[PDB]
Amino acid sequence: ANKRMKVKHDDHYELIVDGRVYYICIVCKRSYVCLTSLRRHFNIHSWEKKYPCRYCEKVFPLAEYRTKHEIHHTGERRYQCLACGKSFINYQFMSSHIKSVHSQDPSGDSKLYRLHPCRSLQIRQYAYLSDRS
DNA sequence: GTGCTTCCTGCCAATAACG
DNA sequence: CGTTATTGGCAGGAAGCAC
Ligand SMILES: [Zn+2]
Ligand SMILES: [Zn+2]
Ligand SMILES: [Zn+2]
Repeated sequence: ANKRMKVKHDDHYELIVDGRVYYICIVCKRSYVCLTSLRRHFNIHSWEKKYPCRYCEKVFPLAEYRTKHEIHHTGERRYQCLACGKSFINYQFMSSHIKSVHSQDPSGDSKLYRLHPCRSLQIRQYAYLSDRS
């Protein structure tokens, strides 16, 4: 067991721009609009927590970067098109497909795709993957 | 330039600590 | 369920690598 603490540290600095408070990493002076985003980033400098793969000996500095890489190892077709029903492994291939085949914008107000949960590997499952209508 | 893969980062929900 | 602190999954393209 360890003694819990509820304190901040000098691992960043604040910079006010156009009224907005930004948070900046001390090492590389990268700016962030959210502290949550900054904390995620600082793990790339500290290497306090490693995120090693299962199928190879590779290590990532972020949990989500590992997960997305492992989705490419397993081949989980998360993104399904709704126009032609075709399934894709990530957003980048899906967007390219919808543009080249259907000549439509998935970031528009049509919504021509649906996201299915990942079952090939273990992750937290948001209630919008479970069932939405 | 075309094609494959990983990185960036605000946004949002989930986890943990304390009541 | 209400605050404080961090994890870490999502959208969507830019950047890097291969040709
Ligand atoms: Zn930094
Ligand atoms: Zn791997
Ligand atoms: Zn389609």
